[PDB]
Amino acid sequence: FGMQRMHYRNGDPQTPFQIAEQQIQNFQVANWLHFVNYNQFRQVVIDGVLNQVLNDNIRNGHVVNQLMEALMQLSRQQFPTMPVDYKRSIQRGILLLSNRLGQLVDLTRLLSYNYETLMACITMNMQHVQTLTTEKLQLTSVTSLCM
Amino acid sequence: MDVLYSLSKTLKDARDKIVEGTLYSNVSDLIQQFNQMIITMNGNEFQTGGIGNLPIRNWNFNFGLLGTTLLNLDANYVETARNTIDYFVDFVDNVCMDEMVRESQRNGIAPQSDSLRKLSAIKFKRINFDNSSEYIENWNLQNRRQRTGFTFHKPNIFPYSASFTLNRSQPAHDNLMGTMWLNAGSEIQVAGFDYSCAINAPANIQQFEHIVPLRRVLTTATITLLPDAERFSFPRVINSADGATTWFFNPVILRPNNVEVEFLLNGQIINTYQARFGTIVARNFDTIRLSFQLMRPPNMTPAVAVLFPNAQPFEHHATVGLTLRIESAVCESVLADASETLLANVTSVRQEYAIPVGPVFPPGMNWTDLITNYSPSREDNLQRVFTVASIRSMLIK
Amino acid sequence: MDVLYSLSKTLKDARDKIVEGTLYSNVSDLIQQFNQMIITMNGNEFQTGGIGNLPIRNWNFNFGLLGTTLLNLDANYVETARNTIDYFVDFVDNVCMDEMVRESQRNGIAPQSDSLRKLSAIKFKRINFDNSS
Amino acid sequence: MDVLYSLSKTLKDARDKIVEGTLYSNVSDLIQQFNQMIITMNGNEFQTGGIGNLPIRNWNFNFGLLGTTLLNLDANYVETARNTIDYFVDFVDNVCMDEMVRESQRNGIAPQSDSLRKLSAIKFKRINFDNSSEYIENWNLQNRRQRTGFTFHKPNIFPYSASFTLNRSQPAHDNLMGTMWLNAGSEIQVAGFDYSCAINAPANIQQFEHIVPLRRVLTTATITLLPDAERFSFPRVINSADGATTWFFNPVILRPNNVEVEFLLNGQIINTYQARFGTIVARNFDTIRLSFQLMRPPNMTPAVAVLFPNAQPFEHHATVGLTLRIESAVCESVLADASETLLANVTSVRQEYAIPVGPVFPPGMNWTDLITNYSPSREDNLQRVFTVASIRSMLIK
Amino acid sequence: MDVLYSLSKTLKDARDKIVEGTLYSNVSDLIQQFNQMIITMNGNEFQTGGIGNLPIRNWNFNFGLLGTTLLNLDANYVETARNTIDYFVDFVDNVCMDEMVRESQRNGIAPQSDSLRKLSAIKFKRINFDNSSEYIENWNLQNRRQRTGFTFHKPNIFPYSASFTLNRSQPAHDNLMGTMWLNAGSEIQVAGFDYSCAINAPANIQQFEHIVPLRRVLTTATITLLPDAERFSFPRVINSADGATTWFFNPVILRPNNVEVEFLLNGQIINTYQARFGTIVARNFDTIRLSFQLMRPPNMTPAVAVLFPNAQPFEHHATVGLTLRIESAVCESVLADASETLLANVTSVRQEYAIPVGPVFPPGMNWTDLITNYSPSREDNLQRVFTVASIRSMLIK
Amino acid sequence: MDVLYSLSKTLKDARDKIVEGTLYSNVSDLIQQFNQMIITMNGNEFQTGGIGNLPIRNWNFNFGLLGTTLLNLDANYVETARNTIDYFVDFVDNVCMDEMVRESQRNGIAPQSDSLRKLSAIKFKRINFDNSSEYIENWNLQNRRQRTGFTFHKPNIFPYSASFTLNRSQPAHDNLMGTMWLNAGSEIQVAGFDYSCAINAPANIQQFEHIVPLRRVLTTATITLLPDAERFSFPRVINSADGATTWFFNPVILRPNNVEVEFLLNGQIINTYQARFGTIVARNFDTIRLSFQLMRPPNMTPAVAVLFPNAQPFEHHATVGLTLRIESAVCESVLADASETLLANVTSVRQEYAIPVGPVFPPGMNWTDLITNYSPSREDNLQRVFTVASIRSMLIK
Ligand SMILES: [Zn+2]
Repeated sequence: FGMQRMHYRNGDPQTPFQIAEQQIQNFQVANWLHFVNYNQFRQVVIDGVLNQVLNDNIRNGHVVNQLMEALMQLSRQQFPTMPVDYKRSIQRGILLLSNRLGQLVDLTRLLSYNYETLMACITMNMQHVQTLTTEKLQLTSVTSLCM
Repeated sequence: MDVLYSLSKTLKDARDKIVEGTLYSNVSDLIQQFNQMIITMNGNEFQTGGIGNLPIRNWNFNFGLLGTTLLNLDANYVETARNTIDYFVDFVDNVCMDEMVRESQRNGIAPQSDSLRKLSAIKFKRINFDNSSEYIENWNLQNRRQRTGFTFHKPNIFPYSASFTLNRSQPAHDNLMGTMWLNAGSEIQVAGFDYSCAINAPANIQQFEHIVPLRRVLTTATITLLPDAERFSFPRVINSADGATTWFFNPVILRPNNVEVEFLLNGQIINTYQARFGTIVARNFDTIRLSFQLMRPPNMTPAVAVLFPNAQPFEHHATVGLTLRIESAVCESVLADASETLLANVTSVRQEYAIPVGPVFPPGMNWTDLITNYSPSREDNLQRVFTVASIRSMLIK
Repeated sequence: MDVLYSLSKTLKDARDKIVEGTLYSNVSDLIQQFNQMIITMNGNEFQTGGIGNLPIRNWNFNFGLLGTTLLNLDANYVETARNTIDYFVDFVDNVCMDEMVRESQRNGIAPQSDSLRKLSAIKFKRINFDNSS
Repeated sequence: MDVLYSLSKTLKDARDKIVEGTLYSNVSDLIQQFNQMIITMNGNEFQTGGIGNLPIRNWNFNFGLLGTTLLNLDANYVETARNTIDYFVDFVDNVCMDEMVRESQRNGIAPQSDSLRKLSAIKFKRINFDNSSEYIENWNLQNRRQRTGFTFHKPNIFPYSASFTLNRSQPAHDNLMGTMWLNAGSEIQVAGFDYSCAINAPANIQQFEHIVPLRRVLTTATITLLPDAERFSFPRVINSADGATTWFFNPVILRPNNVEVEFLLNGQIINTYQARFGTIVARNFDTIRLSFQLMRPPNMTPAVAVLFPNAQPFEHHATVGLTLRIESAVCESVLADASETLLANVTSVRQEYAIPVGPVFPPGMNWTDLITNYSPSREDNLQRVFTVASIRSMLIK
Repeated sequence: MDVLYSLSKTLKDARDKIVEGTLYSNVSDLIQQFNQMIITMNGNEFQTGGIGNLPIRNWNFNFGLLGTTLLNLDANYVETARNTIDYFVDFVDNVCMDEMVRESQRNGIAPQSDSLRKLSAIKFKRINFDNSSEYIENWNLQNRRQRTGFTFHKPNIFPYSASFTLNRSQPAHDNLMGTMWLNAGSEIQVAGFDYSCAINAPANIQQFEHIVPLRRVLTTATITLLPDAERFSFPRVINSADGATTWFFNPVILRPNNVEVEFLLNGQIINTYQARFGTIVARNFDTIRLSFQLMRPPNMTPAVAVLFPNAQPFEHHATVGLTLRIESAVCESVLADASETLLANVTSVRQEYAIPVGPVFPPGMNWTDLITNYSPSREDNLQRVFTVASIRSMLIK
Repeated sequence: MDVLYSLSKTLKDARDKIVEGTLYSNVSDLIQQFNQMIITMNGNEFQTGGIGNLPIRNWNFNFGLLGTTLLNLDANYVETARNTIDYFVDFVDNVCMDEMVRESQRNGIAPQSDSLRKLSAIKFKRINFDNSSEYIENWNLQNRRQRTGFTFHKPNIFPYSASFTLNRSQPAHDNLMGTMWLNAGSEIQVAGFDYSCAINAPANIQQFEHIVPLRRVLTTATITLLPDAERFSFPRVINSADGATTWFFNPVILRPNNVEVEFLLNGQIINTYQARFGTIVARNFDTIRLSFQLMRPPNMTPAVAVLFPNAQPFEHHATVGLTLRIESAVCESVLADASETLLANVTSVRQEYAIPVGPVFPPGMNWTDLITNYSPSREDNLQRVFTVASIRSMLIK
């Protein structure tokens, strides 16, 4: 949108999605930036077991219908000051993903079901706390899952 | 304003649908609305009250979402949601009382309180829910300039008025002629009298007329017409016009002859009815014109003929009257009626917190003084306050 | 007769539930009804009025479906639906005034106007919605 | 309606900005608007006229785009555009005359002609341009229910009225008392008289009063008040009330004593001025209440004392008057005034084409008959026709 | 002429849009016009003045272009442009005063000064900018023979005239009949009198008439008509026709009976109004014909009957008058009015520099002498000078 | 001050140019201005009100930019911009009412409110837009000491005054001489009288004179001169100088002989006119000097000769008067007039919020008291408040 890049001053309670939300007056993008930051688990018991669950819109693939619109919206942003060589390579790389709507609506429809079915067999509480070490994710593996 | 109704609609449904033991699929779409209320409202802070004896309270929202993982709701899930609903329903009471108490003269249709001005941002528009009530539907149709309509049962369209008119008089007050009337609520009782009983009138017929103009245009009314004024039927003593002396009125009652009721709109006769009593309709009108006449009976038994002599001492005075009553009608502006209590909720808030007299409304919210001079500046304020009083009635009776 | 109530029930709910900024899951079942109205009504043509001073109007339905892909409804989605509702709500006024004005003596419980006799086919029965009044 | 103003705005600018020799960057954004008019309008066909003597014409649009490749415009580029503008400006004249001539009674704010109903589709909405005029800005603010305002210079708010009132009379007409007035345009001249010159009044003071109600509420007026009615100052003979006889009025003029002018709104005193002449203001009012009194002078020279005897023959009658005049005010409904010619354009079209009398407007567009009964059904028609007359005045004077 | 307006339009916009701190995209198209002024004007040299006391000045243009590389304008960019604007705005003042002061009789619509003849070459045509003012738009429509129109508020269409006419007279001057009038500005006050009060007239009715021809044809006028001439209402002494003796006029005033106002065009009745006062319209006319009559009142009280005897001594003379006033109208030639000051700018230049009387205009620019003989040779000069005075009013008030 | 006009100019254009369906190139330069407003205004916070009954409000700006990527604007783009404009246009109303209500005596041309002092930093100077209005152009020319000018229609230059002067008197009040006048608004009506009708004057000629000084220097006026004072033409009774007794004045009216009107500037005669009625001009003046004389007519018919005897009882008094009226003029200081409503907006704010009397302006903003003592300390305050009232009139009528 031609905005100036921001500095974060690594300290606030506000994530970069949370700052970039009331900064943009676009409906198609700020509908998506409002889901993604208030996207968290829900703490509630069944049968004596406290478990962590999610929204309805991830349990079906309905939130991906907004990720389409928002990603598609900016696939036409003329990108001011950007060189047109690097501009066309990044606007076409988004349509690698936005043109796959029906296959990602069903992928997050399957991911939520396998998480839902396997958590029936949990006996201890699903207590949530930040672990000292961390299992590492590579975003190369996510692009390999999506495409 | 549209998001203040949308807060109250899904707090009413949250106390009704989230009950113990119910199936989860019954409330699967309400919880997606109720969680999306909370996400919008967190982090904000509000302030209500300050005028009169209405106390100042500060509001702050930091709540957690509801669980979406049970099959049947249990008593843990109900009791953890009731202590969230009870904080919101206390917030909406103090915003609705903050708005029914304030008024402006330039543009009364705009929000006046500090909290309702802050809720009118585009940040809070995602709380918007269905608008199915009568007053919030007419709030939206009238905001786009489309035709609206409110349905009333016995609407208070007439201001209180009880007076008379003497078309023939003298200081002795023993040979009089004219009409008397009572206009109050939704009922007209007019009665014409003549002491001589048309002994010297041409063809022994005396003509009467009574014209009542309205303040707003009514549509599709159901009107009951009966040929007697029961209020002007007994002997009474009445003061003079300037309160100097008193005069006596001893009636006997004939039947009304040649009755014509007309229903006018910009001087054009829309409907007319000639000697037709009972229930009648009136499709579009703003002026009622009653017409009726007294006729001396040409044949009289000896018990009747003593009552009406030719000479001056008239001890039994002739009287002819009618009675009209509006049962139900459809207007376009807000009014008061006999079924709903929206006027009583507005005055009870102002009387309780000792609110000073402002620039628009009459002192004490007097309905006789408010329908008498029913200006377009008072109409925009009265709709804005009856609509807020309708939102508060869903949560707190 | 049963499908004339079912046209008016989901035009009343369409002006109430399809508002700006609302969540899509609030209106996810109304739009499946409102799209399925339009599919049944396209290609047909009607004619109301003719008695007294009631004027003769001709009706023709060629509309497009509504979108089912947003998360929160915006002002494009509302303003493209209001100019479809306002044509149907003008059609139902002129069918209801055409029927309140006519009468018969043999069997008065049957429909009398030309448009309401045509709506009583089994082609139009899929518009049927709840009957709660 | 919004796209009818947008056709006339960019035909006015096309005759002004597309001139010979001008630089191309001066008109680089107008040509993108003017080409995008043509693309929307091609293939359509229209029909205007049909009522009265207004002839029927058929319109058909098949034009080509303008060139966007010169640096300075030459005489080929101007002369190929003038023969496209001259066809559109003839089309807009016949749509504006087709709409100023028609009227309705149910909903007068809707378009009535066949061409303007067809221009209100969403196909034609891309012709929409800026809305910067006074009447098209108040057309849009009032369509969303926001507060509007029209600024007038000497507004025709008073209907024509010239009459009198006798508070004391006899058939000889030689000892009279009362007021006389002229209300016309934006000027009030009231004058009170007393033939006896308060010789038997209590404390030799006679009280007068004159109350003028308005039809619409005015805002922020500038009013000139002068202590003489120059029209009721000379000897004249006046007929009686029922036209039976005539009576004579020979004035001499004292100064007005104890003048109070009040400016009412729903019976509440907004402003008041006591013995203050010159220029005054009035921020919000709908009723003017003039009050002034005659006082017999206690000391008189011998030339004055002969004029006012104690006995019955009064040959010189006392007179006290005022004069009020509204210079400029701000109303919310449309009116007529002394600066702009929007009323004159409407009547001149109806008189030229011999248009029959319809259901709403008075015969001959009589302004005295139209401001007397200024109903809300006539207000919606009068705004719809003054706004179309304002669009036509940009192209064709 | 078209390029003299185009110099003043982009010097007015250069002082308004080139301000400190503004964004560059607000002025990105003005600077391309202002730089392209300078390129055309460099190398040329001019000479103004020479007539009367107007001094001779020589003009020479050697300036540099403006920078087109900032994002927000700073105080260096403003102060380097103000010392270029202030030399051009001094040049345009001395060309406009050089043209308002000169006149010709053969073809007055051509430029007369030496500088404006030199600006009419095709070298200078690229300075041409938009022509959006009222006088420069009517300069171009009338130059191609298309229909124009100027809108006025109270136009000075009547020359000053105050006289009378005696239809019955004798050297004693005690039994007279006729009319009196004042025509001045945009107002007609005519009053007819009869000393005998129609005692010997047939059916006691005396007919009056007053016909006023105009100089130019007016269109869509708004006219106020009131039934009293307040100027001919008091006792006065008037000289005779040849200034020999004086005669006395003591009026009493009846109401005007049977009033008919007609609006003629080439002898054809366009509009007519019969006993209709207040505001009226007149769509197309060039001659006003007033008609009104005096009627002796058939019934008179004893106070009235003494005023009008049968014999010769008439001490109270009857008088009937009218009053007409044009509020606003649309003409096609230029005139003077009450709102704009274009006549005052022309005479103030000629009076200041002591300019000799030329062949066309009256001495001292007398408007009464100029509208009396308003020849087509004076019309072409008067439009050429009011248009130059309108260009100078944009820069220098 | 310059940035307060620049906020209101691009909020007026944002409601006019950002409409539904318009092409993006029509608004491509406004959005670059409107986005650059928002960037400057974010993070700041303001506070208005506090004096009188004007409430205290706090302002806080945290908004997002507008999109710059569409080809035709849709209803999402309009409705997301209207809820940003409606917060700014509420902010500018409360800054303009905060400044029209305050005043100072040392340097009134400086900003007085807390918000307008904060907007005068160099941080806020990048919001500056074009300055094309009349009052903001004269605000900038006068701030650099260049010559300014305001154009008025009937300017209120004369304070209200109605009095007389007796050059010959006695306690009987039957042989008097002097002048009477009314100066009110923009109109002078002077009338001189002589009871003896110059029977003993040298050469039977009585000389009159009336000198009116102005408060500010007017330039290029258009003046109408008519040879009758219609206000001093009827019989009236007038009090004495100290209010002791009353005296009688019964006029008959001759024509004014040898009229000379002079237009002075520092005692120098700029213009003069001798027996020339109708419309006249006056290029530069600050003092009007009227001169006229009464001449006894040498020849009289027998109806006239009875009116003027040689002895003492004079029952018909001679009267000679004039009438002057300024139609339009150009001043350099601000004034009030009959066309624009800038005085009415200032007083209506002060009357509504019950503002106490400060050190500069008269109580109640009385224009007769303000033009009487029109000091240079009041001139700097009156220009500062009329300019703020002109900014508020663009957004809120
Ligand atoms: Zn005027």
